[PDB]
Amino acid sequence: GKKMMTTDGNTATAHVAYAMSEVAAIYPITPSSTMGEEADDWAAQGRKNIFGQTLTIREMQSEAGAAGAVHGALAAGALTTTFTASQGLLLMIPNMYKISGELLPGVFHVTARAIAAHALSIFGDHQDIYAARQTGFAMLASSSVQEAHDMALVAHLAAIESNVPFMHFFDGFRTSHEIQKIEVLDYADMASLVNQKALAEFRAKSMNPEHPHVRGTAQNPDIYFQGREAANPYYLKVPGIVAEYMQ
Amino acid sequence: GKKMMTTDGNTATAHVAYAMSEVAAIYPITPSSTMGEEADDWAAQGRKNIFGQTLTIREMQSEAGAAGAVHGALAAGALTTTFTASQGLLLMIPNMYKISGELLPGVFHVTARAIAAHALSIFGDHQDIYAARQTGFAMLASSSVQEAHDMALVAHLAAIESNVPFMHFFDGFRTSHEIQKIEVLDYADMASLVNQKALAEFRAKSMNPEHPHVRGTAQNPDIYFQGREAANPYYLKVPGIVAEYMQKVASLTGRSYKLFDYVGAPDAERVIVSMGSSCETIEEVINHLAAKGEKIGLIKVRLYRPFVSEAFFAALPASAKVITVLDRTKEPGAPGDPLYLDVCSAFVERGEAMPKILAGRYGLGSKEFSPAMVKSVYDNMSGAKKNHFTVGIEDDVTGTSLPVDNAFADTTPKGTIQCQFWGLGADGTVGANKQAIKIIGDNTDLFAQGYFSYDSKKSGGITISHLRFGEKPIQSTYLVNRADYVACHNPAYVGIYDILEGIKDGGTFVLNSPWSSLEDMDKHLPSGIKRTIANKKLKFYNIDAVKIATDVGLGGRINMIMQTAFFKLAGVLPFEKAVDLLKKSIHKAYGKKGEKIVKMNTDAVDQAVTSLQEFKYPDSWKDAPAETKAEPMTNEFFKNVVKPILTQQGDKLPVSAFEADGRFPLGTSQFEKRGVAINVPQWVPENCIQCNQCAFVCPHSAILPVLAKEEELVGAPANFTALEAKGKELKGYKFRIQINTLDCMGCGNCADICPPKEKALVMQPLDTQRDAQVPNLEYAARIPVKSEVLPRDSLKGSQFQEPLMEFSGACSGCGETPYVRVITQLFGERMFIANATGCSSIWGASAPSMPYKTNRLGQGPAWGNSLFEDAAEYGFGMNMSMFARRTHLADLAAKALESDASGDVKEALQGWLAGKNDPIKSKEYGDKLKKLLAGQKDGLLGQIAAMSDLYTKKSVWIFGGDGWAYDIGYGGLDHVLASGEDVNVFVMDTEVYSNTGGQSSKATPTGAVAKFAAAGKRTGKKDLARMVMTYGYVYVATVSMGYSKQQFLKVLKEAESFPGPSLVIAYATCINQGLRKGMGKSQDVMNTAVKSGYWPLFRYDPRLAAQGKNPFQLDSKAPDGSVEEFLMAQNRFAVLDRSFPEDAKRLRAQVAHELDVRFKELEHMAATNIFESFAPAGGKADGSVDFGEGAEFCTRDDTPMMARPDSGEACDQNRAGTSEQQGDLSKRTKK
Amino acid sequence: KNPFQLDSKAPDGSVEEFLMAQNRFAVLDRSFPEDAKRLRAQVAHELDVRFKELEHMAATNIFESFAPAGGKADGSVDFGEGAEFCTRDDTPMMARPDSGEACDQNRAGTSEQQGDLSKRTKK
Amino acid sequence: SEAFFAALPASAKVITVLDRTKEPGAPGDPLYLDVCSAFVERGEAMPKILAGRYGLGSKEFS
Amino acid sequence: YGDKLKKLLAGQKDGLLGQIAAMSDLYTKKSVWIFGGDGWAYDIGYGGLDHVLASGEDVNVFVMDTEVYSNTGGQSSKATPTGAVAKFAAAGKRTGKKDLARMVMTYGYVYVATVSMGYSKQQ
Ligand SMILES: Cc1ncc(C[n+]2csc(CCOP(=O)(O)OP(=O)(O)O)c2C)c(N)n1
Ligand SMILES: Cc1ncc(C[n+]2csc(CCOP(=O)(O)OP(=O)(O)O)c2C)c(N)n1
Ligand code: SF4
Ligand code: SF4
Ligand code: SF4
Ligand SMILES: [Ca+2]
Ligand SMILES: [Cl-]
Ligand SMILES: [Cl-]
Ligand SMILES: [Mg+2]
Ligand SMILES: [Mg+2]
Repeated sequence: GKKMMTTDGNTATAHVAYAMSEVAAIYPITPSSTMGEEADDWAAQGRKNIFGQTLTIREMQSEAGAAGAVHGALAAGALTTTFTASQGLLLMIPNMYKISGELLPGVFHVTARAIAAHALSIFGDHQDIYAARQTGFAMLASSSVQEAHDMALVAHLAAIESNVPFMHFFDGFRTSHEIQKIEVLDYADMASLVNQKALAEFRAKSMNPEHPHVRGTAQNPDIYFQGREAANPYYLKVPGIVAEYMQ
Repeated sequence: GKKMMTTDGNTATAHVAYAMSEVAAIYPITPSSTMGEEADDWAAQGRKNIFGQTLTIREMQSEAGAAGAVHGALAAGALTTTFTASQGLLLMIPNMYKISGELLPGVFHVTARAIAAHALSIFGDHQDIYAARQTGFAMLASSSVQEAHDMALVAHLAAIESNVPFMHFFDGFRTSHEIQKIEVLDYADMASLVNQKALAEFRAKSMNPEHPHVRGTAQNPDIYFQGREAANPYYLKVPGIVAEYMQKVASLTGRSYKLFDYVGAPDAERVIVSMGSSCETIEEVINHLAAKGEKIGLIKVRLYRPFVSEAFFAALPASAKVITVLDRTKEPGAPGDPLYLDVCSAFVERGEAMPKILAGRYGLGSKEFSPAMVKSVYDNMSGAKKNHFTVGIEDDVTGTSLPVDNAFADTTPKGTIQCQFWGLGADGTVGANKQAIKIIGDNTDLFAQGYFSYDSKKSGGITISHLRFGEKPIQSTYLVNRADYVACHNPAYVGIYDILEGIKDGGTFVLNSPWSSLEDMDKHLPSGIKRTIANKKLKFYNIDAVKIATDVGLGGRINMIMQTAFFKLAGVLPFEKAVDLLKKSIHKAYGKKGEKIVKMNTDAVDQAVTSLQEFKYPDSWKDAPAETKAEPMTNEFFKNVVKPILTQQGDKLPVSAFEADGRFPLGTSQFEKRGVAINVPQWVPENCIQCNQCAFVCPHSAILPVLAKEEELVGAPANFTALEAKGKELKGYKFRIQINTLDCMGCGNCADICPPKEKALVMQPLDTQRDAQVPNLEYAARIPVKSEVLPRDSLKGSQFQEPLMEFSGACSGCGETPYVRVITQLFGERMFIANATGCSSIWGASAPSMPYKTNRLGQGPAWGNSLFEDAAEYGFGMNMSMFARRTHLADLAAKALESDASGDVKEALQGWLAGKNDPIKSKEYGDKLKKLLAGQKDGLLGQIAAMSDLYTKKSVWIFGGDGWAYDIGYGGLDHVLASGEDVNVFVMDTEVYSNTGGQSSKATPTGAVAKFAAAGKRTGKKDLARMVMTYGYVYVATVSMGYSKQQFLKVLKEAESFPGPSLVIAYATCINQGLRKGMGKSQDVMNTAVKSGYWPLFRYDPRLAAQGKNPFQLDSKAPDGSVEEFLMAQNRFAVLDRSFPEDAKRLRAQVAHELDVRFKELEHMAATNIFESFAPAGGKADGSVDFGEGAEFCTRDDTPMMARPDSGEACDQNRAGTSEQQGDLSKRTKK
Repeated sequence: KNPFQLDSKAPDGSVEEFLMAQNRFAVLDRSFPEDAKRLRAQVAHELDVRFKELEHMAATNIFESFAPAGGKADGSVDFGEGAEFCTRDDTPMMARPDSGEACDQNRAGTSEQQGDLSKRTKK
Repeated sequence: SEAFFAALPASAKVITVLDRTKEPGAPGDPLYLDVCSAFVERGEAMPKILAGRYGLGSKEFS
Repeated sequence: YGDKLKKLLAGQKDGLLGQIAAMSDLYTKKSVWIFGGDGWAYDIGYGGLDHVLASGEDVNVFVMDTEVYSNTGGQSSKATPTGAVAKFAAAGKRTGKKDLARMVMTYGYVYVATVSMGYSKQQ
């Protein structure tokens, strides 16, 4: 079903992120802090995600740490998400290359915020998200509180089916803190859109000593290039998948 | 003024960086490490910069720390520089925005290297520098060793005058490690080009309390945008500044450059736009093809940022009809790569002629970019005009690759001599080639080029040297493919590698082998080589280098002999002068000790010159009989992927041969069987006491204990000698220590510690053991491992378990691998491993060799390397997933208990729920559930059935070196241990950054010599163990296999079973430490490490505290006074004694003092009655509360940072005073 | 002399009031009294033990010396200089301008094992 | 690019690409560069393309 | 002496004395301070703080411990004590306060101290 509620971009997004994730490794940074805190509150109130479980949330020592933990959780077969922006997003860049390089369905929700240069600013612009455009993450933008809810859902669904990580972003403050009356979807409806076979395949290919594999090898000039191009088929399908889920 | 010099890109740019800098904040990372190390040597040697000062160099904990320090130094008015690459550069990005944002004249010298995505790569490409293109740094590229020097100078000069920081970059390895004879400027000349007025302004605007200012303010929407645009004028001027300095430097060097430079036909119709080393090869091809009438050209990009379209067009022929932009990177999903997008913008903004523009990708991770490939690119422009293509690979999955015709003719200038050398690691080939380059370059007018390809294998690895000499400049930035001279310094290569590939007709082929007679040669030399030598009329030379070396007294060392062969047969110099020059250098070099050493080498040359006679072969070789295929049985994957790669054919594997996510299967090292040991152990059953200590200690799992029953030895080979198994539980079994001679590395640790005075293990030549032991190992390998007879965690019993990490590429005698192998024998089947980058990730997972394997049930360590800095967090994430998913399983189990599931299922579910986090019980009941629910796909029972790989409690381990644990990953390690979660951290402390070249780490001890501690480290070893013990709830212990294997096993079980965080620090010997008597003494050194008191053993167990007992337990005894001999037995300490006896004495005494005080401290800890013994845990419940709920005063401020959905209620903001003060005021103003 | 000096005194027993006078502790007592009670008692235990440790540190006679700096000496030496066996591997990571010289790579056993084999073979 | 053009009116003669960022020294900001490449690859009509920067640090965009 | 040099070399613009004259803002020994909250010192900047202290150089670190990430909205840090309620510790933090002071004291060559204005301004 649908529900008419008045909230900001942060909460609209957290609403979806909570439902679609099993694990969340986080670190606070304005103006994305609200999402992680809302998530922690809901987990305490016993809110269940689409799997009927409360979200597993842990705070790290920094965003670099949060990104490493997100990478680990995904590698070990858990749907994972995080919330960040600006300086924090920059610290996640190294792991973003790894997350996309290993084709993991992670979803980063980012409140687009300025980068500290001649001065620091907690306000909105796309400096941070553009700084991560080469990481290999799909990037989906929402331009309103209502769109934040909708795109957040598309991002999770598309990440799961495509195996390509997604960065859903909306303007810091201008959208993250703007309050609007919008309609959200019940968690049951979100669950009905999940590609269950893709999800099961994600778990089957994950790290597990019962059926191990090696990831993160070191490669010489003889094969690195071919290995880097092997993921092309997946990126080629991303657009169609996003389009289909929007529908 | 100037001066010639043969060096590599790293050294060429460090030469400039040192002169132009006052401060350098650094961190090591391949392939830029050399720059920092050269700078440190020069500072110590007394080298001064342009200010007459020694460079102030400091090493940080990571590149993030280095960038921060660079920022601070610049802000404080000091000219600063740093050297980095790849992962390192990424960590500097945040500070780069600040450095450029504050208009500071910093200069970063970067060896462009690939970024770790599907896999890690230390090789060259532009993925890293493109990642920082939006930071605001000006970006200047050099395409050759000579250019690296010139551009480095321009960058420094331009940064100072423009106030915009620069990133000078050149290709990792392809330029950074390529050797060339070049010309460098004196420091005085560099100093004369500095803009003194700008420099003075830099000092005056810098941070200083006598004329302070505020920097790094926080700004609101009202002024931020304006502040960001205020630097526009500075960026508009940097291009002109760079152009002016290129001209000023040119007035001194004679080498001119422009922001964009064009080469080729002035009326070119097809043009390539490229950047970096590829430009040299492209220009070489253009000179060759243009001479044949082809209208082709190339635009070389020097200044990438800022990108000046005007300068780009100034270099573009108006006749160009097709242009292809080559990008050495890959940005998935982008409409095009960086350089291509910039060029496209130039044409759209110009709004005039619109040539056809194509985008091409090349050279990722140093992939070859040869003349043939360049030909493909030009041909594409006159043919199919494929866009967004790749070149250098066969993309049979998406078809984006251009076909490459390797029949393309050699394009090197006339007179160029090209040589290839196939050597075995440690045989001196590389060193000799480098000396040859120096000698020839210093005594002739010839340009010289050197490039070396190494092996991922650390010991007994193969090296291939590529050298070129010519009368014309050498622009061949690609491997030699058609050599005039080919030398094979290892006879073993003759049958496994295609050594004569591409050799020119009439070329010279020198071979090092004892096959002098024509019968022996025909016997060992393969038909393929015979035919090639015959058909190409090759001047074939064979020399028994080993025999000559031994005869002259050089103990069989062949380096001097093969050096003579090159100088006499290469054809680069007239024989007479060659031998003369060689001998002169033999006096230059060596000569150190008695004239004897000099004479031996002199005689070696003379004897060599005489023996170097053309081996005459029969014309019958024209068609020698091709042999068959004696290839043993192996995996489909090994024969189709790893073998081809191991035989240096990896480049021929198409994209379809790899997994999209980069994963590799476990156990591929099982079939390598390299056989590179010189000597291996021979078991002597008459003296064996069946203790299994030899198998326990092996760094490569080359010893297989065999416990078999009579019926199992029926078909056993005649020499499969077995003893009556000693022990009461082994009554009836036969025992045998089977040596795996082909996987053995010949270190000698096993034989060194074998208990009996009359050794049961004796080292013997590999050739005297292989014929008998190879079939024996195969037979033994088929005998079921008896893992149930003895306790899995007992010394002897652990070796009756399947080792799940074997035959890795670790050095012979490595001190890290024995520990890991044993850990897998205790928890292997259920462990996750988050491995930090370092030696353990290198011997652990260098493609295509995977040493980790599965047991007989297909279970094995799930291994992964994220980054160097995040190992703990990565592992913490794996633990989080398991917590979440197993909690989900438990939820379903509980639900199933309140359903109509059968009695048997409920019993098992109940049992599993009760033993959920118990390794034994979770498996016991999980296994019952796997049977009971087999085939179930419906409802609740179906979901539970699908989660079978979650039934048994898993063991999450985080493996890492001291560099990771004490330095770069310490912040994350600390947080993860502080979390209280169930993870196990195993630190292999080598007391230095081993894999990168032995740099000092905070784990390095006082007085130890290592890079950046070349006078002996002057700060003590960081006490990681004691710091972590301050938490009280983290299990902490130290181990040393050599001292006590029992204590080690005890620690492993205690640490792993602890229901919280565990940290185990192990003493790992390493070649960098320079063990005087050999790595085969590792166990003995580990033993002394503890006995001397240097490395005390102890355990800190929180569960003892929970039961009123002292958690700290000391496992070793007070120092026995042997520390002095312990230290002097290692070169890392001994070298200091030989070089600086005064300081060495004092430093070794300081060490003796440190361990004395530390042991006493540990003793007090073990006797204290002070420790926490409160509730283990419990609680949590359901619900939470906000910290501000019901507060009497405002709990949040009026800032946008604290604003939340529910904030905004009225509250007392503390502007009216205290509650009492307000009450009193109310009472006083009653009214 | 002992570097550690304690400037305050043993817990005076006012911690309970100290904690309850702050909402960050008091709010938990109102919402989860059971847990709050345990956690406040745990804090008191933690500080009791920590103060005792600090007292020990102040009474100890076990400690190292101290020297700000001094030495360095104009010069340096590579850790591999004069080593009996190779100190660097065959990897491109350890490759340096001056690397490449022959050395014993530990594939023939220890110094004594090698010397013994020579003796046992001679010929 | 195909989806971008599917949303572009054939009648468009002038196009302004607004980027909410600043990459010092770049020939243009990210979105502008992507759009330029789209037109270059199409090889057809080339309307005038303009680049504009706005909204840094929540600057009003009214 | 720096102040004497400022007077004696006033106007000096040429040669060696001119160079020394232009460096007067370097005459007096400066005091380098690093200011940060507990989140910085105990969490995100800890690895850096640890390394800088281990260096043995003359720097001064002053940590204002509010036992929470204050500016961002009161999130828990490793400096947050047992039982304190903060964001991500909404049921009372269940791990004790990290002992940064004792960890740094293990080096032996770093000066470490704790202060509390309300207890003693003199200390
Ligand atoms: C961010 C980053 N900086 C630097 C490096 C280079 N690097 C990789 S491993 C390593 C040293 C590892 O030392 P250690 O942790 O002691 O392990 P060892 O090789 O001694 O076993 C260095 C400097 C990197 N990969 N990533
Ligand atoms: C890389 C990065 N991550 C997160 C932030 C957001 N942030 C800025 S300050 C801060 C907390 C400050 O806490 P503390 O150090 O205790 O100081 P206090 O405000 O309490 O005095 C956080 C989470 C940031 N600016 N940069
Ligand atoms: S010599 Fe070394 S590698 Fe060989 S079996 Fe013995 S311990 Fe293992
Ligand atoms: S170490 Fe020696 S005595 Fe012990 S099992 Fe091995 S060969 Fe036998
Ligand atoms: S730790 Fe040392 S001995 Fe082991 S592989 Fe690394 S460099 Fe070699
Ligand atoms: Ca544990
Ligand atoms: Cl913030
Ligand atoms: Cl490296
Ligand atoms: Mg190490
Ligand atoms: Mg604080």
